[PDB]
Parts: sequence; structure tokens; C-alpha cells
Amino acid sequence: VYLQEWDIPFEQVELGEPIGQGRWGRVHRGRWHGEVAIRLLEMDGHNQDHLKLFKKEVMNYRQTRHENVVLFMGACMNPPHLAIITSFCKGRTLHSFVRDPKTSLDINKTRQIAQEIIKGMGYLHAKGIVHKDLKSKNVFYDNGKVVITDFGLFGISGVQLKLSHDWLCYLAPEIVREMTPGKDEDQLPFSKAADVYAFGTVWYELQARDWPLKNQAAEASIWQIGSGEGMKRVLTSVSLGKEVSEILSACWAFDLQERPSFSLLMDMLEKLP
Amino acid sequence: LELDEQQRKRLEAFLTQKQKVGELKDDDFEKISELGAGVVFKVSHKPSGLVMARKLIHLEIKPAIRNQIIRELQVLHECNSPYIVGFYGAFYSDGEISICMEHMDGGSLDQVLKKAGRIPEQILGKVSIAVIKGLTYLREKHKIMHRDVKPSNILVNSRGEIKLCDFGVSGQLIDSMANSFVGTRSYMSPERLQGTHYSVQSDIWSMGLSLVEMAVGRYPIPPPDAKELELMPMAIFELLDYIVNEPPPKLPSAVFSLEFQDFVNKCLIKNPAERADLKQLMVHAFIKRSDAEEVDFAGWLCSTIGLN
Ligand SMILES: Nc1ncnc2c1ncn2[C@@H]1O[C@H](COP(=O)(O)OP(=O)(O)NP(=O)(O)O)[C@@H](O)[C@H]1O
Ligand SMILES: Nc1ncnc2c1ncn2[C@@H]1O[C@H](COP(=O)(O)OP(=O)(O)NP(=O)(O)O)[C@@H](O)[C@H]1O
Ligand SMILES: Cn1cnc2c(F)c(Nc3ccc(Br)cc3Cl)c(C(=O)NOCCO)cc21
Repeated sequence: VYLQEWDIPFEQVELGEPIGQGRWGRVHRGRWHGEVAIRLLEMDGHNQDHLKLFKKEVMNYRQTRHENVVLFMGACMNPPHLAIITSFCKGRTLHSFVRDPKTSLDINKTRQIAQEIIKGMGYLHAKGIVHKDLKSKNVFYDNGKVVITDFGLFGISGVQLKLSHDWLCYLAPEIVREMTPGKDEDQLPFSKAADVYAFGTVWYELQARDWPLKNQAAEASIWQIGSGEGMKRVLTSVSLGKEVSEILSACWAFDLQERPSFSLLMDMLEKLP
Repeated sequence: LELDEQQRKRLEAFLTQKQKVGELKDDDFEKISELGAGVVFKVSHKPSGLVMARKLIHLEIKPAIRNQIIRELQVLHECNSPYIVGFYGAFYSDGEISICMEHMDGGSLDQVLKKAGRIPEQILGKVSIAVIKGLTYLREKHKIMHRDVKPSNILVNSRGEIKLCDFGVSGQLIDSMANSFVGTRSYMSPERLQGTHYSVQSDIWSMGLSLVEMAVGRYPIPPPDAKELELMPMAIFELLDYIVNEPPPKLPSAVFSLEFQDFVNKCLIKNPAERADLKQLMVHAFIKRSDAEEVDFAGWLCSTIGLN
């Protein structure tokens, strides 16, 4: 990918200040005139099969455009160096937004924000794209509008075990049972069902403005998540509303096949206060 | 507190040697060799020719909590007992928190076990005494709990002492770093895995599980096969689900005494309320035995691995 293969006309993009790190390279602010987010990755695998599947996925993201999904603009691969360029999201991550003292969440605002996220997840699923990393840090809220970030990015194979707590909360039991040292994240069973479970945790965050499990050890969270007992307890421990808790119990369903689709979840969010 | 004279004379000698070194930074040290990782290095200090052990952990986070971590960790200057490894200092440097400790001649009991193959009951009685004394000292004097008891954190020396390392003093370091790791093994109690409020009772379990691994030379869960016992590839959740939903390990009935078998059985009770506390464990028959026993620990250690 030479970036000239994309419908966004490109003469020059400039890197700007980095804006935080993560497991997936370094994200820089940048200017296309518009600001953009540029993620710099490295392929240690350097194996043609990794790049062929990479070329498959980035060409699929080319076909995406939706008001609740971040605009994928281009990607250029000069192996092993790769870069992914998306529209820059002004405003606050939904993670830091609900945790604000000043923020004013309510039974309506949470329903509205959640329906936006479901529309974006509906579109991505319609195009057969599994997000694989839906969480509150990957959802942006600027005034009215809500945008999903960092979708499909886990299908990449770039450069003991260490697992953040924030990520574990969004992970469905199917996934955490398969985690083991020496196993790469690319081999984990992400799915449309695993995505609606992560929507369960983000809805909980909309209600509780915190994690569903307090910062425990990874091992502690792994058992609680994978046994489904952890979500059983937090479901009973503090309640908010029967109608609100119904969608939370549905999304966190232990058997993935008993989890609703996103198109169904739009209707459930409608029959609310 | 049953403080022996020879122990109190070796405690004073290192507290007055603790001020001879004073403070330190990063250029005062120099590497020697690889101790291990989970990183810690054998180190030569140049102002004071004492050889020390420096463990380095790489943490790039906001500096506001790095300062809160260092000030919580300086309390280790107050923690001093013959069963806790000697603490020198703590400082941030190059974004790598470094802990300067006593060097222990025999390393960790994890290293000792791999070279020794198995650990005899006679001598596991002595380390068990040291741990309960070290855990009572920590719970009584500073009101903390260990949270990470395992053989690789039990350290021995040719001097004959026993002391534990890597105990949880900083609450911020727990929420910020230590919680995110998960090894191939788990030494965590069944009530901690289910996320209830755990106390030092959870540490008792860790001690019990650790004792079984040292006694048989194999990590106990899943329990060995029937014929595998005579001679002497698993995901992490199947490990943790076994600890919660399966019987706890037990020592083989043919090789070890009741006092030992019952000791670990009281340590490995799944319910922490029925599990033995430290008061009940200090007066347990297996402790009364080994405390009154006569073992030359330094002789076993140096002849097992080849030190002097
Ligand atoms: N499209 C975007 N617009 C603006 N900021 C972004 C965008 N994508 C990512 N960021 C920010 O870049 C930083 C790192 O993003 P990212 O690598 O996705 O990690 P994260 O989502 O914040 N948590 P994690 O994925 O676990 O590392 C964070 O501060 C994000 O808020
Ligand atoms: N203070 C110390 N003095 C001497 N040897 C030490 C010290 N700390 C660690 N070691 C050695 O370093 C190794 C253990 O290092 P460590 O970083 O503590 O990992 P671990 O104990 O194996 N598991 P973990 O502590 O949870 O990461 C063993 O070989 C120990 O003998
Ligand atoms: C969680 N947590 C909170 N405080 C801690 C602390 F002070 C530690 N170090 C330490 C403490 C006392 C003595 Br005596 C010697 C040492 Cl080296 C460790 C530690 O060494 N973990 O080992 C790495 C395993 O990931 C962990 C701590």
C-alpha cells in the first residue's frame, strides 16, 4: 500500500506530537486540511502471509464509511514499517467522559450514547468486520456525536504474560479461557458475540462510571470472567433498573450463542425510560 | 518477639553498615551476572565495596504516581527482621525502579529446587518456621500482608538464615503493575481468585502450595498421576478453575510424617475461615518439632549446590 491507492487524495501528511502509547504502536496526531490520527506499527513476523492478510483487511476497511465508525482514510506498508491513518477525533474518550465528576449521565443520555454505538457496531458487523477491541477507551464523545475507534486492529501480527485490567473487563468468557502464555492475541476467539459482550461492559460503564470488577489481579479477573461467576455477582451486587439490567444480563450471557445481535439491541434500547 | 541474641547482633551490624553506604544513584553500581527475571542482577557497589542485589523493573507511567510509589516503598527502611531480606534503598532512575537488596548466597528456593530435585521434610520444617515468623512480624509490626508467596521469593544464604522477598508493601504498585502479570503457574488462594476480601489467610494457602512443590519437586496442580508419583501444556484458566473447583493438593501419605501432612492440609483448606491462621500454625505439632530440632542448614545448602 502506497497510500495513492486510496480515494483520499494524498500529497503529504505530517506527523505531530505523540498522544499516548499502547500495545499497538504509537499514535501520533497529524495533519492531512484536517487533523488525523496516525498509528505506527512494526511487523516482526515479516512473513508474506501476515502481509497478505493485512492487505486483505486494510482493503476491506477501505469500503467502510459510517457516522458512528471512525473514518478509515489510508494505510501504507513499507515493511516492516506500517502506518494506519484515521480521522482525528476531537473531544473526550468515552472512558474519561463517564469518569468525570462534572459529567451528567442520566437514563436518557446513556440510552442515546449506546444506540449510537450500536449503530456503528451494526454497520461494522454488516460488512463482516469484527471490532475485536470494543471498549470505552476506543469510543469518542464530542458534544452530541459518538465515534468508534480502533476496529479490526487486532487481526494484525506485528511486534510470561501481561494483561491490563481495563481490557479484561470487556473480554467475553470464551476469550479469557483461551489465554495462556506463548499464545498470541491473533489466535483468540474474537467474534460478533464477543463484541456484544464488550458492549455489555461499556454499557455497565455508562451506568456505573467504573469497571465491573475492581482492580484485582489478572489471575483473579481471569477466573471470574471465564467462570461467568464474576458477571453473575456484579449483576446482583448492585442493581440500577430492571429494564437497564436486562440488556446487561443479555450481553454478558455466558454462552456466546445466547447473546443478542446488535440490530436486536437497538430495539431493546428503544423500549426504555 | 522471641528475638535471639545472634539474630539481634546480625541485625545491628547491618543497620550500622546500612548508614556506611548512605544514599546511592545509578552510576554507583556495576553489573556482574544474570540472576533472573519474572530483572535482578548481581551488582558491585563502588563507594562501599559490599556486593548487593539490584532488581530492575521497567515502568513508563505518569511521574506523579512514580513519586507516590517511591515514598510508599521507603517504609521498607522500618521493616527489619531476621526473616526478611535486607533492604538498602529505593529510587527512580532512567524510568526503571531499582531495589537494592541483600545478596543471598543460595538464591531462591526455586533455583534450589531445580538443582536439588527434591527438598527433604526435615529442612522444610525450618523454612516453614521462618515464613510464619516473617508473616507474623509483617502483620503485627506494620499491618500488611505479603500477597505473592512462592519459592522463587524465598531466599537462603550460606550463613544459615532464611528470609523472604517481593512482598506487597506499596498498594499503588499493586494496582499499577503487579496485578497485570499472569505466569504459567498460580500460587494464589482460592478466595483471592474468586475476588472476595482476602487476608493473610490467603498467604497461608500460598505457603502451603509452595511447600508441596518443594517437597515433591513438581508444581502440585494438577496432581501427578499414580505412577508418576513413584518416579519422584495447560491453559491458565484450567489451572485457576482447578484451584477453585477441585480438591486442594496433599502430600503423599507414604513418604512424609502426619505432622507435615497435616500441616499442609491445614494450610490448604479452601475456606480461609477454617484454614489455619498464624497463631494456630505457630503452635502446630510440625512447628514445635522442627523448632526444637537440630539441623545445620548451611551444610545442606552449600553441599547441595556447591558453595562455601
Ligand atoms: N482516532 C483517534 N483520535 C484521537 N485520539 C485517538 C484516536 N485513536 C487513538 N487515540 C488516542 O491515542 C492514545 C492511544 O490509543 P490506543 O493505542 O488505541 O490505546 P487506548 O485505546 O487508549 N488503550 P489501549 O488500546 O489498550 O492501548 C489514547 O490517548 C487514545 O485516546
Ligand atoms: N534479593 C535477591 N537476592 C538474591 N537473589 C534474588 C533476589 N531477588 C531475586 N533473586 C533471584 O532472581 C530470581 C527471581 O527474580 P524475580 O524477579 O523475583 O522473579 P521470580 O521470583 O522468579 N518470580 P516474580 O518475583 O513474581 O517475578 C531467582 O533466581 C532469585 O534467586
Ligand atoms: C506488589 N508490590 C508492592 N510492593 C512491592 C515491593 F516492594 C517489591 N519489592 C521488594 C519488597 C521488599 C523487599 Br525486602 C525486597 C523487594 Cl525486591 C515487589 C517485588 O519485588 N516483586 O517482584 C517482582 C514480581 O513481579 C513487589 C511489590
